Amino acid sequence: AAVKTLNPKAEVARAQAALAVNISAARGLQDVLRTNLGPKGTMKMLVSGAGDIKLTKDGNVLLHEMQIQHPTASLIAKVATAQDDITGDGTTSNVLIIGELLKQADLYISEGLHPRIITEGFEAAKEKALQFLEEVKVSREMDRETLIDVARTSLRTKVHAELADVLTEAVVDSILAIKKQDEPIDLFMIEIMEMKHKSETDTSLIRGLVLDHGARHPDMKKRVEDAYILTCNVSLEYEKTEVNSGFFYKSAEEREKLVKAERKFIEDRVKKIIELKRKVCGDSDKGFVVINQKGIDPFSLDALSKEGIVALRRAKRRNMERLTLACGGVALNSFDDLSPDCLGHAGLVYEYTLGEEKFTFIEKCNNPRSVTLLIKGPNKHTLTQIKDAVRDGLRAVKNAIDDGCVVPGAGAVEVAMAEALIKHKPSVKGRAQLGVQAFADALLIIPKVLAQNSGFDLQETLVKIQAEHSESGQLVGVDLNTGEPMVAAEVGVWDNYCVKKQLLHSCTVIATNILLVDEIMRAGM
Amino acid sequence: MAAVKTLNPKAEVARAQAALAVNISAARGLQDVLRTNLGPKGTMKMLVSGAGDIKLTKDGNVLLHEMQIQHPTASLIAKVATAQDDITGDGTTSNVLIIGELLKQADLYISEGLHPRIITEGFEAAKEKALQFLEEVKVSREMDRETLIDVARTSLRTKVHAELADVLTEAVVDSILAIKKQDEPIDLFMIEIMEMKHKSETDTSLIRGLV
Amino acid sequence: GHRPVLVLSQNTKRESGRKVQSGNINAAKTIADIIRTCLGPKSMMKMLLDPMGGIVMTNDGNAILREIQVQHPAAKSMIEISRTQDEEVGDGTTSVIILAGEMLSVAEHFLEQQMHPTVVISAYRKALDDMISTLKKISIPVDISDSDMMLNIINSSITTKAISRWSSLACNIALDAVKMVQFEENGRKEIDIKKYARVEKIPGGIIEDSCVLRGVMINKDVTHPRMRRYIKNPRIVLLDSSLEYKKGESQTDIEITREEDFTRILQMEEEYIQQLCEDIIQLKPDVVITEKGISDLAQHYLMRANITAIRRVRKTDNNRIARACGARIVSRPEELREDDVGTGAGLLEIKKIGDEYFTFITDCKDPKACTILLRGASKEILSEVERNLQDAMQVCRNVLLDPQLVPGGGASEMAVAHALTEKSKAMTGVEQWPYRAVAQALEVIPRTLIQNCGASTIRLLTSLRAKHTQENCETWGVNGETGTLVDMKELGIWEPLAVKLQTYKTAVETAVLLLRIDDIVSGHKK
Amino acid sequence: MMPTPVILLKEGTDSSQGIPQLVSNISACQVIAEAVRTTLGPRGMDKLIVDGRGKATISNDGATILKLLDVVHPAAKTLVDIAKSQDAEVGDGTTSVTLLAAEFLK
Amino acid sequence: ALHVPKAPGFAQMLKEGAKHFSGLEEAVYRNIQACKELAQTTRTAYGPNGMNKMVINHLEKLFVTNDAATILRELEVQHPAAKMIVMASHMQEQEVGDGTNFVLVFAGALLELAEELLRIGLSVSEVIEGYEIACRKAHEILPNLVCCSAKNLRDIDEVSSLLRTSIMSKQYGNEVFLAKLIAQACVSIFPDSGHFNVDNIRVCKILGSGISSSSVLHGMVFKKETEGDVTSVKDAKIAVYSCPFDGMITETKGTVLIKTAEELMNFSKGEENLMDAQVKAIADTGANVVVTGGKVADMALHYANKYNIMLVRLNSKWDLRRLCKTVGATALPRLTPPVLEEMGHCDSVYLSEVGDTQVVVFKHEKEDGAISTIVLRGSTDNLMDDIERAVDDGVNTFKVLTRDKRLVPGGGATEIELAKQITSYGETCPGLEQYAIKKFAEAFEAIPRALAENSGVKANEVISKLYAVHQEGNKNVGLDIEAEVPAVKDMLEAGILDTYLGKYWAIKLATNAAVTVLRVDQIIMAKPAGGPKPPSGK
Amino acid sequence: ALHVPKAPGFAQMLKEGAKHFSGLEEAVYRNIQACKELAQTTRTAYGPN
Ligand SMILES: Nc1ncnc2c1ncn2[C@@H]1O[C@H](COP(=O)(O)OP(=O)(O)O)[C@@H](O)[C@H]1O
Ligand SMILES: Nc1ncnc2c1ncn2[C@@H]1O[C@H](COP(=O)(O)OP(=O)(O)O)[C@@H](O)[C@H]1O
Ligand SMILES: Nc1ncnc2c1ncn2[C@@H]1O[C@H](COP(=O)(O)OP(=O)(O)O)[C@@H](O)[C@H]1O
Ligand SMILES: [Mg+2]
Ligand SMILES: [Mg+2]
Ligand SMILES: [Mg+2]
Ligand SMILES: [Mg+2]
Repeated sequence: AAVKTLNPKAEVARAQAALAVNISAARGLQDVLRTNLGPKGTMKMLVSGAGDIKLTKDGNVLLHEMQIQHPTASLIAKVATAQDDITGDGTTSNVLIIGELLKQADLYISEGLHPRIITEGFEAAKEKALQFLEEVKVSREMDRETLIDVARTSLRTKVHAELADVLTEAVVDSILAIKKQDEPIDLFMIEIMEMKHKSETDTSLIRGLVLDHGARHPDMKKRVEDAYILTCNVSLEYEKTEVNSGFFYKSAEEREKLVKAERKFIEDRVKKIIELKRKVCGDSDKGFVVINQKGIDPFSLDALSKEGIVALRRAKRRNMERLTLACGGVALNSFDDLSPDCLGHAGLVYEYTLGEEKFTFIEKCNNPRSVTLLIKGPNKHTLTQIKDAVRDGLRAVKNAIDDGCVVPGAGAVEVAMAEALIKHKPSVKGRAQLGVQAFADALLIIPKVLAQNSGFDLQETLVKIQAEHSESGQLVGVDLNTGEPMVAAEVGVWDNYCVKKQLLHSCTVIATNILLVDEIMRAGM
Repeated sequence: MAAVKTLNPKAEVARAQAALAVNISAARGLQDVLRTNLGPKGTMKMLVSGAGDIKLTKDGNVLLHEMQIQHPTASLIAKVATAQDDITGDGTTSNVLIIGELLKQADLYISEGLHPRIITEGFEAAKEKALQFLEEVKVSREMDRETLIDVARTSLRTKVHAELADVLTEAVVDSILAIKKQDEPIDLFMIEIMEMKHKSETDTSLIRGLV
Repeated sequence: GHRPVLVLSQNTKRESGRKVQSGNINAAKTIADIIRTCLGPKSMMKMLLDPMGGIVMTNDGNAILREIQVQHPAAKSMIEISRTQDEEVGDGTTSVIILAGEMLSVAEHFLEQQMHPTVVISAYRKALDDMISTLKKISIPVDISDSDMMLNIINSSITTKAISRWSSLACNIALDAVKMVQFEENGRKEIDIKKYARVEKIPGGIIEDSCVLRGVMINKDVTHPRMRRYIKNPRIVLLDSSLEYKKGESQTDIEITREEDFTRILQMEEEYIQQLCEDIIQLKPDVVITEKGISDLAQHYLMRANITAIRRVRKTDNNRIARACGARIVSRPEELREDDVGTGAGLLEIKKIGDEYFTFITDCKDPKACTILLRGASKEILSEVERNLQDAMQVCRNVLLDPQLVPGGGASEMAVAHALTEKSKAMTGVEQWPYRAVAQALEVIPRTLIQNCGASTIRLLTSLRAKHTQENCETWGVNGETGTLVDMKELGIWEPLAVKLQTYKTAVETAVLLLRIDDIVSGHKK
Repeated sequence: MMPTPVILLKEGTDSSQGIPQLVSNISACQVIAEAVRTTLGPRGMDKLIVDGRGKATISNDGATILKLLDVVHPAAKTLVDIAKSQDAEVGDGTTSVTLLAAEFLK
Repeated sequence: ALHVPKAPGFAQMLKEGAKHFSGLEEAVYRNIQACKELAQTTRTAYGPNGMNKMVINHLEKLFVTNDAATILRELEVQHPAAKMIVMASHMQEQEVGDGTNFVLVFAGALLELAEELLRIGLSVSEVIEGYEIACRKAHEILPNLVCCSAKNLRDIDEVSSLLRTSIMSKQYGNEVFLAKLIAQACVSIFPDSGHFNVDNIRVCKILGSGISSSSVLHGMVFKKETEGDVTSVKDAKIAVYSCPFDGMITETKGTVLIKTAEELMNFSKGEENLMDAQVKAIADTGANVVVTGGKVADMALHYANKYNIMLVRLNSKWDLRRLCKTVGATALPRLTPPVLEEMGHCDSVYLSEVGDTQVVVFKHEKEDGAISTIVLRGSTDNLMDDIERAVDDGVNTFKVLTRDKRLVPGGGATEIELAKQITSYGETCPGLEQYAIKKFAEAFEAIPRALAENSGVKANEVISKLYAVHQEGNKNVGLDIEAEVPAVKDMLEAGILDTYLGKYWAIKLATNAAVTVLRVDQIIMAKPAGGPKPPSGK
Repeated sequence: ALHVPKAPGFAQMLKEGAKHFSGLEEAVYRNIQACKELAQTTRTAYGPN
């Protein structure tokens, strides 16, 4: 080895060794992630070094939680991480397609064929596949039913049946709640809270906010019916002067005067709040809730509670925007210009206590543009799994709304796309037809893995589905209960079009780049 | 991990697809190294022992024995090739290549959920048909000197340099025809192979006697 | 006891003679052999592992050489010349390494034949001068106004990279970025793509969606949610001074003895913030950009005037914004002027890409800085795309500054080698042999291209030499993908003259430097 | 027992159950009571206990003697605890309590 | 031919200390075995005849108790499946307060029978579906098994009878006395408003006089002494201050600037006069007791002694808030004299000695108030801790009764009836789910079996008799622990009853834990780390 | 992402201390270099001088 003659402490793989190493790593990753695909996939238990337990079947989460130190695994993991970051779904399919592409490419490379021809065939097949996907997408008006179908198609793969149905209802309702016509959807306005006191099916959607902190003064009211919401970012605690003031007195009376007069600055803002509260509501019928992003010292808390005002302190920064959109007021950084129109309105505010932590509920808003999903479960791992599932569902629904087209699932699109690629193969000049065939066979992995996870046999189910598609022309997928060919569109198994496009692009690019690597070096020491 | 590892903590076990993958990988590695041996256009290999003895070879069996391998499947394939060399004296490289390719082709279908038993049944049927066809295609012919010369050339050209092979062909054919009785088994123990170290490699010849 | 007495300290090794020369030449040859196979349109990528856990999948020679560690000092010199070639012209980093390795390889033959290295060095210098002369003689002019030819040049520069699939888009991006970055002031032409052509990579999406913006894009969000995230024609005001209340430089201390002094001081802090914001507002801006923090009270006073503020932007990003929107960064807003207000930005949008907020100051009219937004499969893919785009932009800048072109695909190598060989016939001294040796050592580029293509080196190179022995055949090279001899007037693969000149100069001078060396000494401290 | 590739409790956990465990508890209580047997009555005797620092303590009081002993047996510590309880509530009888408890168990 | 290499793929890619277990035999059976081991370890403490266990944690702290949740807390459980079952048990403890042993036993039985079903040929999905169907059927059946209701909670005898069963499992010898104590303490709490707060019941443990000498006090007891010289007040008018009993100081910076000799001579005298005026102003309102959360200045103590004011210092602010709730006072942030609304009243405050420790008692004479305290006596700290755990179980049972007033028969009667009904239901369901349903029904036998085993009789005879009597039509007949031979008796008359919510939540959580354990197919354990605990748990 | 594993097949099955060289660069050029070194070592003793 030339490299080892310079740096003796180096690890090098060259020529066929690099391809063998990369393909072996990809095949191992695919072998591990085969069991995740589909609603019939198997759960995994992931125990960290500290002993924490996770129960997930996500491709990205599983990839993060394996104990793997391989370079090709790192590359595939980064590709899947980008997949999850942008589209939010299709990581297991990403890994499976990359692995099958590499396997099919090696099936020809091992017989003396240069990888460049395979990459050219991959490029041609990718172009044709993108054209076919454009031809096959189903443009639709994203009503509630289609969104529910998409949410089921994701959550059934992420959790079990009835929990999936509950999560579908909650996710679709929340997305439709925060969605503005002809305006991009901001997923930051859906706050995800976790409480750990009830069953997993108790997860629901609250048309308001749930804050993990409550009023710190015992005398403050625990339940306010009609509330005026004041969202502020003003410090109501003692603040030191920036220029190192210090006090100088000559008697105890002077010290008492200086003690009493050092609170005047904060007392002025507290008095402004109290004056606004008195002006807005002259009786005890209505309530006043002050939600502050900064701290409130006990003196200000007592002064506010003497007037029947509920005050929250150290609220999250995003809660300013969330309460502004839900309650409808305005976030204030100063009280100099305080007006009644600056107050949001909430139809119910109450505090819920669970163990050592207290939660505040702000419900019955007029038309909340920001809502919250309250994840409930008896275990921490259940809460984490439900959070991941609802993230996947929210991404899926947002993607479906973003473009009015959705793609049939259950492997139908891959089968039809492979058939189209096979038909188009003769048009490709040269030996790139081998690469086109490899790409089609790699695309056919999804129905194969679905049949495996459902417990059927790959060959019989695949030939049945392919024969049905060729004979009828419909987009027929895999029936995970009977194994027979089945139309995905009619039953309501939908896949995100953007997810499939990203899958094709990323898988083709990463496979082409890996296949062209002929040397692996570790000589930075 | 498994039952054996439970009973014997320091036990190495490969189960289910792991064992099949291990065996196929070993066979593929052996095939990958021995591919270059096949044919007269193959490549010489230099084998250096621990004591420093240099051995140039192209034989598959000789290459396998001086391989630095500690694999079980490699040991099995080496024993099969050793038996092939012991009885017939030829075909060791082809033996290893065919075994490796059979395993690779079988894995090509096994990795798609097919049970190996069906592959073995197909192998048996194909072996029966191939034996029938080999019986059909063999060329029965009375062996004069020319045909024996052709066979000796077909072997020695793949073993050694072309001119050395041409010399060895006449040597071996003449020796075999000399020691051969009519319609009797040939005793190769009656051909003494004596080596001397003072001339060129093309000076080897046949002595109609004993040295 | 009685420790031994030495002249030089312990562990001070010394090697001398023919061994040092052979070791240096073999080290250079090994360094060349490391990246020999990464040349041409058929090059295969390499997968490097960083000590910190990163992975560098690249085809660029300079990246590969800078990501490895060596102990032989000649290898260090080779790495240094690769970095020099990368920094000077932008590409040619593996061609120079291969050429230097071949030159040292052919110099070893004379060093073993009782020839002093000084004679070889003199012959090499004469040869380098004649190569410069021939390269300038066989060049062709280019008009920079023709955008099609510029795109073709950039394409011929990037056909050897992983971006050749989207070569057209890449060429358009590089050309537009270089054209916008180009700037002149006080009679000083300036093309500074290092600072004013920023490449931002966001994983995800598709690479076909990557584009160059008529503005800038920074990973920032509004300080306050009430602030507008969409403004049509913003009047941008840039700052590099914090909008908070800060302690003075002097040792200042207060002494409070009256009741109302504490609250008074706090009120003066608030009033100072208010006056600062009023001074900012007097110019009637739309967005305010600061390099330092912005206090919450300042945010309130700015939103009172319907102003969007971005809190903490980097110095380089603020400079890019100033170039793009025509603003001028100021520190004291009481000294703010109308000329410092940045008008020209055609839109300001703050939209969420993935799970992050990004600020767009796009749609500028005549911007002098740009952001290349790259979207792709992952971080390694985007890093390689960024390196290829850097090569493309460097080549575009080299062509813009120096508008000559020379044929590629080894045609220039063969033409210069033939001219050098023909001129060598006039010499009668002993220096002619190394002269011809380096002349034919220049032939390594077409040989490497043929080897990477997979064709037969001997007969193709002999036919190419025979073709170059003719009169009007100096543009005849080799196809890098089909392994056939073609006229580069038809293939269209041309390279900037500056790149070739720098490559030849660096190769010959590295050969000279490593030939001058003997008596390696090592081990001493600092 | 079996190796149990992933064991239930942390490695090194010691468990004892059944009649032998309770009999051993009774024996430990007997051992503790033996340490204050000769301190009871007008003909009682004093005990000298030296700590790690080398300071000696001489006492006829049962509670003090039991406190000075660094008892670590979980069943034996009950005798020390009841001696402390008797000293706190009443102040006398700190030896009779331990003798009676050990005699009951015996 | 002497070593087995690691299989190419995931096996070679795995880290050094990592472990990977996949498939039925290698993962599911191991998890079931671990859960069965945990259930067996906790099993012997079930029921009234359960045996205490000496558990010593990593800090050499001795726990002796038969509370399953406490035992699992103090055990260093390492297996992830056992960790999951322990989490389910702790969730049951948090939600209800009793039934943790039931959860553990039911989960263990369910997992053992799940292993049996998998061995005979059923699939994991079929077993899970059958278990869920049977759990739904059990939850439907359970309301029909209610035998009687609480029908009163302001009574003393009736609530004591209700709470006797919950604290008969622990402290089997003497449960009537503890039931009476907890009933009195809870009846003092729980006003006309239906809300009942568990925190309002305080337990102060004082060593020395045996648990039979324990009592309930309407007020609070603090184990400390008074700062002043007054140690008894008969008509306390406590004023509570959350500020230190000292002259208030500037928060910025204090510096006495003296420029003349007169100021230097007069500063201390003026400060003393000011503090005397403040203390006299406090005393003029009638406050004869002062409670502060901070330090007490020496001059403050002197002037409080001069005006005959009892001083009590509470370092913990939780105790300060509880005292404010008890007396009906408000914590003044400053040292201003309290107005008539903020001055709490207690009918007696005095310094007393119980056993050895000195205590301060805020004693009410009425049988009411916001906070009530149970003072526990005993001869050992561990015994008092166990009695405190029993008191917590009784209080949680009272809270559950306030939430839902329905009750079901105990001693395995409800479990046997549920098993019979679920078996009858599964006898009609066709398909492979019938095996899982029948096994779920059979898993209920582990409760009467464990009760009989702990009682020392033959479990099989008890279960057969229970089935015979239940088939006859007696749904309130269960195990009789007051016999040396297997016998059963009607347990509605015996008064041994269980809360409906306890059984409902225990069944739900146990089934959820079992199905969640069954759902796992692969385990990828990382290399163990010796970190100084996760930062979340501190 | 910090170590390069051995390629499956012959590379993994090779013994501990064994060395394998294949191809032109790894084998033929190295052998030629070694023979050149030997010839250079003995060269200076050639001839009467
Ligand atoms: N009910 C269903 N019937 C048939 N096929 C389904 C059903 N639900 C999902 N699928 C298919 O199974 C696949 C599920 O993959 P999934 O586990 O979500 O991987 P990822 O999370 O990486 O997208 C989808 O491609 C979808 O087409
Ligand atoms: N289409 C082509 N046909 C033949 N040769 C080409 C072609 N494109 C580029 N080349 C040659 O490849 C070389 C560029 O390879 P590259 O990897 O960029 O090396 P460097 O980094 O040294 O520029 C140039 O010398 C050019 O002559
Ligand atoms: N006197 C009794 N006779 C028979 N069984 C009883 C009696 N008292 C309680 N039990 C049974 O003991 C069980 C309580 O066990 P316990 O140790 O409290 O476990 P957990 O704390 O998990 O409920 C109840 O199910 C009840 O049926
Ligand atoms: Mg998915
Ligand atoms: Mg042969
Ligand atoms: Mg280049
Ligand atoms: Mg209980």
